[PDB]
Amino acid sequence: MEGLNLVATALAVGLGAIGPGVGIGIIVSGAVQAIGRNPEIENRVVTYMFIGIAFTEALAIFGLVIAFLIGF
Amino acid sequence: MEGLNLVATALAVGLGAIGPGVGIGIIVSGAVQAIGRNPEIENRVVTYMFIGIAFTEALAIFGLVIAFLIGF
Amino acid sequence: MEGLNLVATALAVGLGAIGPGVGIGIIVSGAVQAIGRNPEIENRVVTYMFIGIAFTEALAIFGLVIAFLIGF
Amino acid sequence: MEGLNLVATALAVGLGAIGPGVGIGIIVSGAVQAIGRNPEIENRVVTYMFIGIAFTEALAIFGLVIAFLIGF
Amino acid sequence: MEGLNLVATALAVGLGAIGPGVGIGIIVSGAVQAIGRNPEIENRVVTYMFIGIAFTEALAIFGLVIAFLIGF
Amino acid sequence: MEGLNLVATALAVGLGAIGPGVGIGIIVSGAVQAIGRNPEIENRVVTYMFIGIAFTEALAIFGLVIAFLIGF
Amino acid sequence: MEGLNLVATALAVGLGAIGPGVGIGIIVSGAVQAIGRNPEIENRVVTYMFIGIAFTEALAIFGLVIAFLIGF
Amino acid sequence: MEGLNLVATALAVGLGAIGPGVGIGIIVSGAVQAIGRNPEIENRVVTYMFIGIAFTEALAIFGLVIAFLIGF
Amino acid sequence: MEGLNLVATALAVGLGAIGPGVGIGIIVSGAVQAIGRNPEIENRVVTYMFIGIAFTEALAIFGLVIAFLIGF
Amino acid sequence: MEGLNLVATALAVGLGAIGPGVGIGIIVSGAVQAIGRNPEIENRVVTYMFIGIAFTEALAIFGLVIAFLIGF
Amino acid sequence: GINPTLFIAQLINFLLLIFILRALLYRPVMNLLNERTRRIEESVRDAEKVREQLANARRDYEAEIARARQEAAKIVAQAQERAKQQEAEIIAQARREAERLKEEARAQAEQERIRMLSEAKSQIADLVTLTASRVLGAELQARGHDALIAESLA
Amino acid sequence: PTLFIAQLINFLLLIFILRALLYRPVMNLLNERTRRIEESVRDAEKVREQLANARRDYEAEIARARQEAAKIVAQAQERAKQQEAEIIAQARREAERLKEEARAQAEQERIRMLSEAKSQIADLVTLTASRVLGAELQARGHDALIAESLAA
Amino acid sequence: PTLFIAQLINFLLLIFILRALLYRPVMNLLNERTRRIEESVRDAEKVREQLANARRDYEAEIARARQEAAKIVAQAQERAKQQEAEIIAQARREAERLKEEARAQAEQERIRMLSEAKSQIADLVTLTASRVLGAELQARGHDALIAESL
Amino acid sequence: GINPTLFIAQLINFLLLIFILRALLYRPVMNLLNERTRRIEESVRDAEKVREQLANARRDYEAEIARARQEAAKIVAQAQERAKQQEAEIIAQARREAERLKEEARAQAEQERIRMLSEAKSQIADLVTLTASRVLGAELQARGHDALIAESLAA
Amino acid sequence: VGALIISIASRFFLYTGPPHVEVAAEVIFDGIPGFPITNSFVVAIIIDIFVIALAVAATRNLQMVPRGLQNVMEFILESLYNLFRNINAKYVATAFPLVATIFLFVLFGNWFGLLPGVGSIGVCHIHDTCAAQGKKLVPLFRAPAADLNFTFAIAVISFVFIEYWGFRALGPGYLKKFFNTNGIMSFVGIIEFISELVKPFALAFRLFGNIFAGEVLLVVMAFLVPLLLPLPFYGFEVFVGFIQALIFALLTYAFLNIAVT
Amino acid sequence: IASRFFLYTGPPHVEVAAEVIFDGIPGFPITNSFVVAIIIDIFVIALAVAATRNLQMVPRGLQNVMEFILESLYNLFRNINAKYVATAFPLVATIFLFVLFGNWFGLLPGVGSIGVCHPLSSVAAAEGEEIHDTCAAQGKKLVPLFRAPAADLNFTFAIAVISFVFIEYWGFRALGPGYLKKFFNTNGIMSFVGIIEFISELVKPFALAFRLFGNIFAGEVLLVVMAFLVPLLLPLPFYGFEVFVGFIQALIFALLTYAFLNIAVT
Repeated sequence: MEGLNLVATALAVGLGAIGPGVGIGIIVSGAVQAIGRNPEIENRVVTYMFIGIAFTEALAIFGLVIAFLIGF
Repeated sequence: MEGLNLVATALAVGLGAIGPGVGIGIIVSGAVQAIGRNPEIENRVVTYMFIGIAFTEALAIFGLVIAFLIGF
Repeated sequence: MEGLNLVATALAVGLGAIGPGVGIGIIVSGAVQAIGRNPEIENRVVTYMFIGIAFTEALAIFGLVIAFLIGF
Repeated sequence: MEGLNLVATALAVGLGAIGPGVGIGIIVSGAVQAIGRNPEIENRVVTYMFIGIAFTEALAIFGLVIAFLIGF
Repeated sequence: MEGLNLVATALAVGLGAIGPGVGIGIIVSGAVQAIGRNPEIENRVVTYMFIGIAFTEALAIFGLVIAFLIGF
Repeated sequence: MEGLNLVATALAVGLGAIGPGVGIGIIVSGAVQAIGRNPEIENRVVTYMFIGIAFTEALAIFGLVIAFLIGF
Repeated sequence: MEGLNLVATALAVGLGAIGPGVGIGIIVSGAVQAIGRNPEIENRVVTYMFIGIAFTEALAIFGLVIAFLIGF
Repeated sequence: MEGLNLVATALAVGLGAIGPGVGIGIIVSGAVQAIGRNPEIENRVVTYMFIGIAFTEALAIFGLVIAFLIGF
Repeated sequence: MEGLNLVATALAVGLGAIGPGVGIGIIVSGAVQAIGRNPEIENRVVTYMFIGIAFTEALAIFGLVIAFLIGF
Repeated sequence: MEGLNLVATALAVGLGAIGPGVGIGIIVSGAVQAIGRNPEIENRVVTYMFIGIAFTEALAIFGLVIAFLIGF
Repeated sequence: GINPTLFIAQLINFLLLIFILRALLYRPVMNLLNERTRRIEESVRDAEKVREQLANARRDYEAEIARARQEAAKIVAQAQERAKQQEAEIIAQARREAERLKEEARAQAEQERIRMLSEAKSQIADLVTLTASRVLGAELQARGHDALIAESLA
Repeated sequence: PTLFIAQLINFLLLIFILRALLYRPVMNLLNERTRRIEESVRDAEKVREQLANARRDYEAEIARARQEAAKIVAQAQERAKQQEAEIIAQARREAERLKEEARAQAEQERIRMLSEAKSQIADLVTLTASRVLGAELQARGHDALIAESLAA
Repeated sequence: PTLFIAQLINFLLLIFILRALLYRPVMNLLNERTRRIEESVRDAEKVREQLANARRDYEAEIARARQEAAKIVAQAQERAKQQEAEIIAQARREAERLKEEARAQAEQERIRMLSEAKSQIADLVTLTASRVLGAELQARGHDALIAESL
Repeated sequence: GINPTLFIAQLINFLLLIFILRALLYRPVMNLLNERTRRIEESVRDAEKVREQLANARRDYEAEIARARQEAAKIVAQAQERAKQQEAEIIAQARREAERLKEEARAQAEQERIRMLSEAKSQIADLVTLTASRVLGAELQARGHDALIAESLAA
Repeated sequence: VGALIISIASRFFLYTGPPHVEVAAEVIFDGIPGFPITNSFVVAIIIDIFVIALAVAATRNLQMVPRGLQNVMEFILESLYNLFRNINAKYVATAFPLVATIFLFVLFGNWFGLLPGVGSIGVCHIHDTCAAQGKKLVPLFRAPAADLNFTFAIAVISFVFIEYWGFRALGPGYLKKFFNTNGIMSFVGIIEFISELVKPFALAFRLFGNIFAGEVLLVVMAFLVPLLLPLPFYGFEVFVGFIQALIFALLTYAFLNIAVT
Repeated sequence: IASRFFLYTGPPHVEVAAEVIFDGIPGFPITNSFVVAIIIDIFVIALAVAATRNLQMVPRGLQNVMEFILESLYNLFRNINAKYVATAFPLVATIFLFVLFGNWFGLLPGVGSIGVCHPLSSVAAAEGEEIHDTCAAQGKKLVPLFRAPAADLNFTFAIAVISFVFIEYWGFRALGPGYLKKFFNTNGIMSFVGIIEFISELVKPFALAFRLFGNIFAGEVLLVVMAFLVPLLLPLPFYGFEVFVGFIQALIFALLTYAFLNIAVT
């Protein structure tokens, strides 16, 4: 119609938040269970969880940057 | 044709709450499940849980930013 | 378009129910599983679960805020 | 063009029922598993389960009332 | 815009089936798993399962209520 | 839009078969795992399982009914 | 705008192929787990697995039994 | 214009990828986990895993043929 | 309109990404857990895991094909 | 109406975010749990883990590529 | 519809259903049910009562037999266990009578002591004949002064 | 309407399926339940009859015990009277034997003391014989007796 | 511009918050690490020098042990000399006692010698008197003394 | 923005940065390798120096036991040497001195006995006294003469 | 019976026309100047007569060892007592007549809907019978669980019962719950309050929707083909009627149990 | 606490754009990113030479901090692959040290405030201020002289492509012609997964570049718009989150290049 760009930005930001949100949630839950079972393996478990967090959150970042390109 | 702005704000807020909501739910469920099986690690592991939340909330805040941006 | 404003309230409230509802279910199920596995940590567990509820309920509240704003 | 209020009510109720349904499914499955693991703590578990479940459908309740505010 | 009412009714019943269906799946899976782990607690826990069985359908049939208010 | 009735049928059939499908999947998986341990309870765990199916199938049929009220 | 009917066909087979589909996976997964833990019950479990599929595919058949009526 | 046929075939193929993709994911994960748990049974469950795939991809194939009757 | 083909390509690619993406995720998670449980069976399941991937990603490939047809 | 290319771009990137986000989350959670269970196979695990990501994230990138083919 | 007339009518019908079924299907049959449960409880108590009563019967049989034994042990006295004292007294009386007869026998010494009185015809004759037939060549040449000065120790 | 035939045929075939599938298990369950109730009431009645019979047996046993006690007391009384009479008879016999033996011994002692008196008289005879022989043997007799002994 | 003041105050506030929340842990960890490396260099170095001069302390202890040998040699020598003096002294006094006992035995046998001498001269007197009477009894013997007033 | 010239400029800037920091990261790698080698070789040589210090102690006890044994051996050697010396002394002087004392003693005995071999020391006075008086007589009476009696007295 | 069914095409011979049953309201059976007797009220009276007759047949003798229909009657009552004793300890005697009445009544209402003529027998005010004449056709013997006037009445009486037996159990404290906590149960208390408001509506609507879906599913599967296709749906609905009765009874009693504690 | 959220002094709007070309009067014009890249080059070289100029045992001060950071990163890389931890360290180390300061530069007052240009004034009854910028004159846009280096798709694409070429160089360094054997080997089903692995290998640098550029872009723009919402007392936690995420993202970029090196060489 007329204001479809607002709807596009909304859709992009929202779905980007939809996916990686559950991604980081699952990643942190798994890493926390792993550290809880074995505190001695933390020194690499934490780094692995952080790199996985970046991998998931990069998709929300892509969605938001596309939304900002569309809005701006 | 003209009411698209409200629909877009609604979609942005709603999906940015859809994702991180499940993310934090899974994060804290895993954190507390690890707490039950190992209490003395709590003062460590809980911090990581909050770190995870500090990402998922970000995504939600991400959506909130767009809602205000397109709202204003 | 005569509508597309009430639809905004509907969508925002419904999605803010979709996300945080699943979040609350997951978090309290995990907390109560920890309670069943570990009774005497309960109080600390309880506090943490409550915190998570708040840190999820906010997103749902955000959706309600949009209804308050769009609905006026 | 003219039936947008009907679509708004339908979306509000259905989207408010999508999340809390599986949320309380999770909540009671987890409570039941914890009951099976440790019946002695049952009562506390039961209370907390209800408290947890008392939050979740509240979101759906909000969605419900929204449809009424559109249905009326 | 004729036929909008039919789309609204279809959406309402579809989402009402979306949520509580997976809800009941999770409920019954958890209940039967706890029964398999320990049979003797079944007589106490099955009833509680039905409470959850009756807490998701309510939201679901709520949609049908709304569905009927556009269905008729 | 005279073609909206067919889209309504498609939504009612498809969106109504989302929750019940996963419901059957989770229910049968849980019942089978609970049969794997202590098969002597295999009859009892049948009952609730079929009961569970007889709820979610209803939901599916629920949506199916609306389809047959729209295309007809 | 007659081509909208094809879009209806798109959802009719489409959506109904994504609800049961994932569910079927869980069924088979659970079944295979039962073969891992105890092979002696295996045969009985197999029938039950098929029984579960006999529901989900039925739903999928429903998802198609309208589609051919929509798009021949 | 009548470009809805492209949207129709796109939706059909996308949903046929949506459902069966996660179905095969769960099936193969469960089969591999059970094979790793007990190796000597593997061949039997392998067939069963393929059997599950032989159903699940069928759904996707079903959607694909709809695209062949829409996309032409 | 003129952008309907673009919407078709976008929808096809997106949904064919969301199905096989979660499918591959679950496959690799289950396979890696099986490797951690026992490395001996490792290679004998790794191909199987790839075999599983060779199905799910194929669905995504189908979606990609549907994109590259529609745009060409 | 306005340009559908913006909505197409947004939908493509958003869905590419929602799928592989959960995929990578599950992959990393499974990998870190396997590491916590048995660190000796750890190196081998990460190898396969990255391969999984190298598939799953790739799908998301495909969606992003489509965005940069439509928005540009 | 939400017509209050049908609402009130159905509420009245259901209240009548409840207050009629709680006189014909809830109260009577369930009084019978918990009466049967009470009967089962009475029976399981009565089994223990039977065992206790049988133990009581054996105990009372033994106690009555023991009381009979005690009664008999008192009866052996008969108020005449002194019969042994009668035996002792009869023995003492016989001994006293025997002593009396022995004293009467020793009283024979009263006319034993009058036996020297025959010395006038016996002691003198044998005394003179002893000297007439001993020592002195069996000859009474010595007169011998006849009876001694003390005579026969007189 | 034409829905009538469909509704009756569907309901009839459903009822046939139920009676061919579900009728047997419910019949078996009802039979098992009524069997349980019948056996429970029969057991309760049997226990009540056992208690009544046991009370009757207890009364009969205590009656037999009292009868045996009376018999034992009567036997003890008769026996005690018997041995009392017998021991009195034995004491009388012993007294008669003792008195007869003592009287005979006293008679024999009187005879032996008469013999002792005769022996005492004889000893007295020797004593006075020696005493008179002392007389008239101092004036003479000392001679012609020592001479007689010398003659031998 | 108007955003400069807001940015400056936000940075100042966040810097203050970061200080008050994290400054003590970061210098705590840094101080712990530098004290780990500090002890592992300085204690190592002092032990290294106090064991590098131990190669000369070895010869110093050897000389000390030689001086131990010196006074044990001295004490063993003195022990030997005084023990020797004691044994030779008791040997000499035993010899003195032995010659004194020999002199005592000489006196005793001198007593025995005279005793035998007086016994021998005594019975020589007896024999001489016997022969004196038996050679010349003929003077006035066997008369006026045979009776001798019995 | 899409521009190849600025991208190439950034590439060249990062190449300069990676070379400069390659030098400035080549310095700490054998800073830390030198530190670690110092630490490990220093622990090894510290254990070695402890072992060599123990070797001094071991040689110390060896020298101590050896010196104690030769001291004991030499003191007993001197003890038995002087012991044999004084046994020789005691027996030798004892025997010779005792023999000398008994031989001078018997020589003195003969010197005391030689003097009685003379007429007046031959005890003639008591002889004539007991011959004259202790015979229950006055002098040479009864069985008494002068000439032959004196001759036998001379003996 | 073989799987090669030829009679699957019976719609050509027996066609029932459009699914004339969509009525979400009450249709009057008998014209009365006073209070109208709807289609659901006549069946409420009929099922009341049936229940009273069954009660009379069961408890006319009350003979000791249950046999025949007496055993059938006493079995379900014993099972319901066992279930409620499992749920709650001592309130079973207080609440049992109400919950057993709702169970029996709505079970027989649900199982009535299978009896043929529910959607076929009707009164005149592919073309049925009344449509031949000018008067419209309204069906007879509509299932009472379909009527809200009935399910809403059950909902309000259950709500009154639970509130009465929560108030009497917990004194005046239950009237205001524990709103004075202000630290934990201050924002929670209003949520439980609105939950107590919504639950009777949900309880009525569950029975409403389930039974309505049952009848319309039967009608539309008859419409598709009125032979051998709607048989699994008939069996499913006869199962779901008893299930609905039971779950309603167990939920009203469980709500009472959670109210008293 | 919540009594002084005065929005009367705040930015009028939000300026969101890609990298902006600096004035650059002579030829070869630099950008706003290519003056802060130079300033971060100078800063990191100054820090390295300050740690270098006095090297001795028991480090203290900035030299101790630099040594601790270097050894922590060394241990982080040694966990993945100990064979190349001492060989490929300079590249990952400078990537981390450079992107760290590039992301931490964005918070500085002046980033988005200083311009080269090649209460009453604020709008009432609105949450956002409307005080015009300095160069509202001549209609200039107030080009931000300081823009975060990692928020540009040129420097980011540069480091991504050098990472790509480094991985391929040192995977081809010791693997023989095994890359052609790893992809589309035509060995059963492994050909398909080899093709997809080749596609993924092709798209690694694009994924890394888009990820980091978008992360810094989103962080800085979030800071801008939420300072526009409320100038004070709102953005402290989000400023902390953004500085934290910039640091950790600078870390994850280096770990990703090293992990890609490991997976390519093994």
